[PDB]
Order: sequence, then structure tokens, then C-alpha cells
Amino acid sequence: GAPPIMGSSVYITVELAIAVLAILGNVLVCWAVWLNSNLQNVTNYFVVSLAAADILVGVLAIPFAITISTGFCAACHGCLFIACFVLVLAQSSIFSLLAIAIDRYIAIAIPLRYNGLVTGTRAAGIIAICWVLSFAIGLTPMLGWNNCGQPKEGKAHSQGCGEGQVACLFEDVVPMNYMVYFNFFACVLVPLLLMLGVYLRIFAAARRQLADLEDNWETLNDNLKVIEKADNAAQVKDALTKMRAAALDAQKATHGFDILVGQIDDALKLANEGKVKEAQAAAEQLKTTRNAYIQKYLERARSTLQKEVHAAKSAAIIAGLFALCWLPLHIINCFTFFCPDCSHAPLWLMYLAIVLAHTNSVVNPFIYAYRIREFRQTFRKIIRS
Ligand SMILES: CC(C)CCC[C@@H](C)[C@H]1CC[C@H]2[C@@H]3CC=C4C[C@@H](O)CC[C@]4(C)[C@H]3CC[C@]12C
Ligand SMILES: CC(C)CCC[C@@H](C)[C@H]1CC[C@H]2[C@@H]3CC=C4C[C@@H](O)CC[C@]4(C)[C@H]3CC[C@]12C
Ligand SMILES: CC(C)CCC[C@@H](C)[C@H]1CC[C@H]2[C@@H]3CC=C4C[C@@H](O)CC[C@]4(C)[C@H]3CC[C@]12C
Ligand SMILES: COc1ccc(N2CCOCC2)c2sc(NC(=O)N3CCC(C)(O)CC3)nc12
Ligand SMILES: CCCCCCCC/C=C/CCCCCCCC(=O)OC[C@H](O)CO
Ligand SMILES: CCCCCCCC/C=C\CCCCCCCC(=O)OC[C@H](O)CO
Ligand SMILES: CCCCCCCC/C=C\CCCCCCCC(=O)O
Ligand SMILES: CCCCCCCC/C=C\CCCCCCCC(=O)O
Ligand code: NA
Repeated sequence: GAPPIMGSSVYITVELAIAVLAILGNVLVCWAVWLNSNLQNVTNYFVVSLAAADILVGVLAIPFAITISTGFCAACHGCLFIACFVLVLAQSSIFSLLAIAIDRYIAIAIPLRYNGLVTGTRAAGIIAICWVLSFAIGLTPMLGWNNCGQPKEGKAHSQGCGEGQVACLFEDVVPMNYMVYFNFFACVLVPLLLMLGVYLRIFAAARRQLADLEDNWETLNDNLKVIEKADNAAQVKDALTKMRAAALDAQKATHGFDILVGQIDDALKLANEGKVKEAQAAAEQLKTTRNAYIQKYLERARSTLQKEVHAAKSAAIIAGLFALCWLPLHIINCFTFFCPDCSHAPLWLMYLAIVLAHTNSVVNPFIYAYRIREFRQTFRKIIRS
């Protein structure tokens, strides 16, 4: 058989290439948030909490993965920490991803009291609590749910491990039922589905508001084309009482309205006196008020919704890339567990799956750089100076 040092050289160098990209790219994220005050908000705090996980992936987790690739002798609980620490960072990433989506829902759903609800110092507390839980979840094997009780003594003596030591291998110390049932199903798969459900609600609530706003603009123009051809002298009272509610229904969304509703009740009084031809003249004052004031609100509020949807889509790419990079490893675990008769995945595909999961730590800085204008210009200034 070919020497394992040669095949490891490709894996180790590709691993070291990723760690350099992971650290550099995400230090740039934190650096941009520490400087540009316009990026300092609750959403980007979870982003920095996310980048910090990715930095630690390159600083500690990737070096660990290289060390296990050797199969070095070590005490079981020590090896158990090397093999599990990446689960802590990966769990921290999920909590950060779920926080980002929930924050975006709160902003798109109830924007009126978002500033009072989502606080800067409350996010710091949530981030802290999520990091503590991530150590608890990721280091659960160290609490007893491990295979240190039944070591492979034959593999340990084959490689000359000392007393109380074992050949360090992820599958040899971490039980596959923890990985599939506890880690993947409950602490990875369910939160991603919940995340997916939140994003469905955001895009639905966004699409509805964008419709809800235009139905007022259609009711305001259609009723403006009904008043000037009315058989009954008080028929326009129907189209004016409905426009008063439609103007207030759009005024509750987000000076020119007091001019609009003021002209509304002016033509409404002329409908209570049967003067149809004179209210029809007063009903055309609204056309001038609409073009100068109301249409601008429609366009500003349609632009703000679009900017939130775009920011909602940008965060959704991040969570989607997370699943794309980690699912292969999780599914590989699902086959080994649920099918002891199947052929176990070769070592080259494993390394491929492992490298794929580490690459997720490099793609987050390129997304903000390509999809967020404020992040992009801050990234350039840091490098230019
Ligand atoms: C501030 C940062 C860098 C601290 C990093 C701590 C890391 C590098 C330390 C903390 C605990 C350590 C482990 C504790 C126990 C053992 C068992 C021993 O037989 C082999 C080394 C091994 C597996 C250690 C490897 C290094 C280790 C994982
Ligand atoms: C949103 C999606 C990706 C959810 C994840 C789907 C996962 C959990 C599904 C999709 C394909 C499934 C695998 C398909 C094939 C086999 C081989 C069979 O002998 C045992 C079950 C096993 C190993 C399945 C385990 C569960 C599995 C990995
Ligand atoms: C989820 C999206 C990104 C697709 C990712 C591709 C992954 C999930 C696919 C591509 C190749 C697949 C592997 C091909 C070969 C084997 C050997 C077999 O005995 C068990 C299943 C296993 C280990 C498959 C697991 C799933 C697999 C790793
Ligand atoms: C998402 O789950 C994992 C996360 C992280 C790791 N790493 C730990 C640190 O070092 C790098 C790898 C691993 S390793 C792994 N499965 C594994 O080793 N198996 C033995 C061979 C097999 C074909 O039977 C399949 C099962 N799953 C994971
Ligand atoms: C805003 C920044 C906030 C930063 C907040 C960082 C706090 C992280 C602390 C986690 C400790 C919780 C660990 C819980 C589980 C530990 C189990 C364990 O480590 O057991 C090892 C044992 O000694 C082997 O024999
Ligand atoms: C900025 C700070 C960054 C800090 C970055 C730290 C990187 C640590 C990574 C791997 C160390 C793994 C340590 C374990 C590897 C050696 C264990 C060993 O050689 O064991 C011999 C055996 O016990 C004979 O019987
Ligand atoms: C900014 C800090 C960067 C830290 C980089 C650390 C580099 C670690 C890379 C490789 C270390 C691998 C250790 C050797 C594995 C065990 C070999 C053996 O004992 O047989
Ligand atoms: C290890 C499995 C998971 C363990 C879950 C139980 C521990 C976490 C449960 C609840 C913590 C909720 C955080 C409450 C912080 C109080 C904030 C405050 O002081 O206002
Ligand atoms: Na990550």
C-alpha cells in the first residue's frame, strides 16, 4: 500500500490553506464591525459571534483535525476533547444563524417596537448563553456518553500506546448514536428546519406587506376614477368614506396625509348637502396632493421593504451554505449508523467531506462583501489603509 504520509500531505495542506482563509476573512468581519459604527447593530453582533466561531475553527479546530489524522496515542478524554471541540463551534454557529433569522423576522413583522424589543445589551447576553450551551451540547461525550469504557486495546497496542492511552480516532471515541440522534437530528437538523420556517414567514410577511401597500394605492386611484361619474348625488359619499379609511390604513403603516385626509373630508361635507357637482370639483384636489406627497411615501416604503428582503435573502444564503457544507458529513454518519452492512465511505471522500465542512468558515466574509454595500466599502478602506 502507498505511504499514508503522501496522501496526508494533500489533506494537511488543503486544511492549512482553509485555516489561513478562515482567520483572515473573519478577522476582517470583526474589524469592520469594530470600526464602522453603521455596522454596529444587534444583527451584526451575531455576525461577529459567527465569525468568532469561524476564527476558532482555523485557530484550533483545523489543527485538531490534522492531529487526529495521524492517529496519535493519547488518553481517551483528552482525545475526546480534540474530536469534539469542533461540535462546540458548529453548535455555536447554529445558534447564531437562528438568532439572525429571528432578528430579521422581528424587524419585518413588528418594526414599530423593534427598537424597544431587540436591545444591544440583551443580544450580548443571548450570545453568551448560546456559547455556554454550545460547550454543553458539543462536549456532551465528555460527560459520559462516549466509548472510553470499551477501548480498542488491540489498536492501542498495535501502535504502542502507553497505559491508559488509546489510538485517537473520532469514530473510536465518539458513539455514532450521539452523532446521529443527539448532534445531527436534535441539535442541527431541527434548528435548521426551524430556521427554514422563520425565513418562510419573513418572505411571506414581506410579500404580503408589498401587496398590502399597493392595494391602498389601487383603492386610492380606483375610487378617484369613480367619483367623477356618479349617478346618485351622494354616490361619491361611498367612494369618499372608503378613501378616508384607505388613507388612514396606509398612514398607520409608516404632513402630506393631513393635507390628503383634510381634502377628503372637504369633499365629504359637500356630499352631506347633496351638492354633487361641487364635491366632484373638490375631489380632484386629491390628484395634486397624491402626486407630490403620497406617491413618494409609496415609493419610499416599497424601497425600504425591498432592502429588508434583500438583507433577509443575504442571511438566508449564509444558513443555506452552512447546511450544504455540513450535511455530507452528517449523512455519512447516518449510513455508518443505520446500515452496518453497507460499504463505509472511503478515506478520500471522508477528507473531502471534512474539508467541505471547514470551507463554510471561509464563505461568510465573501457573502457580506458581495451582498452588503456597507460591509464592502469598509473592507476596502481597511485594506487601502
Ligand atoms: C488558549 C488555547 C490555545 C488553549 C488550547 C488548549 C488545548 C490545545 C489543550 C487543552 C486540553 C489539551 C488536551 C488534554 C489531554 C490530552 C491527553 C494527552 O495524552 C494528549 C494531549 C491531550 C489531547 C491534550 C491536547 C491539547 C489540549 C486539547
Ligand atoms: C432536509 C434533509 C436534508 C434532511 C436530512 C435527510 C437525512 C436525515 C436522510 C436523507 C437520506 C437518508 C439515508 C438514505 C439511505 C440510508 C440507507 C439505509 O440502509 C439506512 C438509512 C439511511 C442511512 C438514510 C438515513 C437518513 C438520511 C441520511
Ligand atoms: C447534500 C448535498 C450537498 C449532496 C452532498 C453529497 C453527499 C450527501 C453524497 C455524495 C456521495 C455520497 C456517498 C457515496 C458513497 C457512499 C458509500 C455507501 O456505502 C454509503 C453512502 C455513501 C457514504 C454516500 C453518502 C452520501 C454522499 C456523501
Ligand atoms: C458532522 O460529524 C462530524 C463532525 C466532525 C468530525 N471531525 C472531528 C474532528 O476531526 C475531523 C473530523 C467528524 S468525523 C465523522 N465520522 C467518522 O469519522 N466516521 C468513521 C468513518 C465512517 C465512514 O464510518 C463514517 C463515520 N463525523 C464527523
Ligand atoms: C460575549 C462573549 C461571551 C463569551 C462566553 C464564553 C463562555 C464559554 C464557557 C463555557 C463553559 C461551559 C462548559 C459546560 C460543559 C463543560 C464540560 C467539560 O468541559 O468537562 C471536561 C472534563 O474535565 C473532562 O474530564
Ligand atoms: C493564538 C494561539 C493559538 C494556539 C494554537 C494551538 C494549536 C494546538 C493544536 C494542536 C495541538 C495538539 C496537542 C496534542 C498533540 C501532541 C500529543 C502527543 O504528541 O502525544 C504523545 C503520546 O502521548 C505519546 O505517548
Ligand atoms: C495563530 C495560531 C496558529 C496556530 C497554528 C498551529 C499549527 C498546528 C499544525 C499542525 C500541528 C500538528 C501536530 C502533529 C500531530 C501529531 C504528530 C504525532 O505526535 O505523531
Ligand atoms: C445540556 C442540555 C441543555 C440544558 C438546558 C438547561 C440550561 C439552559 C436553560 C435555561 C437558561 C435560560 C437563560 C436565562 C438567563 C436569565 C437572564 C436574566 O438574568 O435576566
Ligand atoms: Na463554522
